[PDB]
This record gives sequence, structure tokens and C-alpha cells, in this order.
Amino acid sequence: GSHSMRYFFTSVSRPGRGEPRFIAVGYVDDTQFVRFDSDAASQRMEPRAPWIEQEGPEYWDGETRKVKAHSQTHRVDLGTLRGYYNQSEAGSHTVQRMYGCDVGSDWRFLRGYHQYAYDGKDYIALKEDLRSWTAADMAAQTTKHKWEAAHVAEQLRAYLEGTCVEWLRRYLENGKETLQRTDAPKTHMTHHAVSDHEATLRCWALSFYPAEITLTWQRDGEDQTQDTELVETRPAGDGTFQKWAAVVVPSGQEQRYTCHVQHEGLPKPLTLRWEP
Amino acid sequence: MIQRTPKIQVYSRHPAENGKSNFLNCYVSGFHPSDIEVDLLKNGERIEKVEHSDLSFSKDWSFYLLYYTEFTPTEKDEYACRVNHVTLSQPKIVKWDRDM
Amino acid sequence: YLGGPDFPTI
Repeated sequence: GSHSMRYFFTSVSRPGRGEPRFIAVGYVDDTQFVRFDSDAASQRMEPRAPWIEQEGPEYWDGETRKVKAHSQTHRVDLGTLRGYYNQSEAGSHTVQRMYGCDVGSDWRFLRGYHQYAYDGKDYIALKEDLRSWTAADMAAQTTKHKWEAAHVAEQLRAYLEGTCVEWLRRYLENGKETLQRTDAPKTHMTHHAVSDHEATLRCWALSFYPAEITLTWQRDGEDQTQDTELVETRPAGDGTFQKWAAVVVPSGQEQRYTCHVQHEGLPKPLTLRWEP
Repeated sequence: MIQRTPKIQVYSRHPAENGKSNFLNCYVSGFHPSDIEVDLLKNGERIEKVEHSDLSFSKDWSFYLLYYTEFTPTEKDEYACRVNHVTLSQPKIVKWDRDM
Repeated sequence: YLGGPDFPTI
């Protein structure tokens, strides 16, 4: 299947005292592999997956230098943005940045992205061609003109089409035992009688990876959304994910209903039915 | 700007069985800004030693965090997650239900 | 592997 490498950065200003809180995380697919937190003691980029621990000191030093540089740029940006938006020095504000690359099943470049937000709203983002920018408002439009004059998209494009892909492939190979493993959902259904006349069937999907999944209910072979509830996919904490979907049915008619589970780890979708 | 209130799920890592060690999770998501207070509670009292994931965010820029601790469920003990955020005028408590 | 070493400011 396809894969991605993505970095997420958050900086939150601290008007009362000191520097912004800065947190950076890096992911391959749904697996976190590095972190930086400006409040942690190490002041280093830190491994979060075993397969990254084999990189050598040259790697960690470079990632630490780069991540600190990113934090400094976000600190500057917080100041500049506070002035662009005519805001007080009293309030805390947030900059978020995400960038990375996707590869196809062939492990060749599919798409790149680089997006920036201020106070939780789009500010500026690279277009899919990696040559042009989308500015959300007139402040970001001044940024776009600056960045176009400085040819920043060309430098980012070189990273996103080239370096990013090369390193993603290295990590996929080095972390093969997990990163190339698909953990199909472990499924079951539970039954709960609300009254003598209606019952809730809950379809569980447990311990799966990657996080993408679809759970559908059908009645007599037709999709049913009324009388259903679907929770947001959630982390188990061990690197896998969980989800459930439930339907309310007339007691005695449970066997009409089927739960359909689609996931990359399943050669064909699973169908569950209460006749337990 | 936009303030978005946290969604909250409280659940075990593994199917719960009385006397068997497990992990209690409180997953908070969909919130902005990122500052948030989260406690896990046993019979109303705060659990010490709770850990959390590194801050990250979703496609719509909202944040998410997992808070968790080892625990050993029993028939009697009750567990919950308590959350405060700038969007909440009081902390929000969500009780653990082993079937959700 | 992060981008860098330069990322201009806004």
C-alpha cells in the first residue's frame, strides 16, 4: 500500500514569561517515530520507535539542529503574526505546521504538502504542484508574495519529491517488521437488551493497524445509518487502534443485521452477524 | 479566534476482566487551543503517575492527546476521566464503561 | 528526516 512521512509542529506563545512551548512529532504512516519538546530536559530530538534508534549520532545531531531551527522560525512568526493581525501582547497564540510526502505502493513519489495555520485556521499552504501557494487572507497574501520572490517553493519541492521520499523508504526498510505489517482488526459483536423489545448490537474492531477502517451496518443487505452510532477511531496505546459501531434493533430480529468491516489488513471485507 | 471543545473517550486497552492488569485510556481530541488539563480518577480520586502522548493534530488543525495509566479493574471500583479546557466552565467528567 | 536547514519566516 501507500505510505507517508509527516512532521507536525506546534508552537504556543507564552506572554507571561519566556519562549513559546514547541512540540514537534514525526510519523511514518500511523507510527510516531521522533519527538522534540522544548520543555523536556534533553533539548534533543528523541526516538519514539525502535527502528529509529539505530541511526547514528550524526543523524540525531542533525535532526536536533534542524528541529531547533524550526522552533526559532515559529517564534519569529508568532511575533510577526501578532502584528499582522493587530493583536495585543497579552494573549497566547498558536502556530501549527505540517509537511511531508506520500509514496504509492511502488514506494515512488505520489504527493507532497506543506501547510501552516495561525490560531487553528489556515494561513498559507503549498499547492499540489509544489510550485505555488494558497494564502487564506491578505496577511498570508503578503507572505505568499515574499515567498514567491525568494523561490521558497523550489527548495521545498526538492525536499518533498527527493529527500523526503528517500528517507521514508529507508525507514520503511529499517522498520519493516512493523511498518510493513498490517494488523487486521480483531472483531466481535456484543448484545445489550435495553428493554424487552429493543436491543443494541455493537460491532467491535480491535488492535488494528493502520488506523483507516470502515464499519458499516446493513439490514437485510442494505446499508443502515438510522438507529446507529459510530465512535471515532481511537488509539489503544500500544500502536494499534480501536473502533466500534452499534445499531438498535427490535428484539428477535438481530439476525437481519450485518456488520461489515473493511481494512487494508483484510483480503476481503468481514461480515459479522448475531447468531453468536 | 475559534475555540473548539474536546471530545472525550474513556476505555481500556484490553477487554476488561476483574483482577487482570490493563491500561485505562482517556482520549481527548478535536480541541483548540492545545492547553488542556486531564486527570484519570479512581473512585473520584486523582490517579498519580498518568502518562500522555506527544501533542499532535488532525487535518482540521484540532489537537489530540491520549492519557493513560496501568490499572487493575474490579467489580466495585469506578474509573473516570476529568477534563478542563478554556471551552468548559466546569471540568467535565466522563465515567468509564467497560462495554464502550 | 526533517527539512531544512533553512525555512523562511512568514
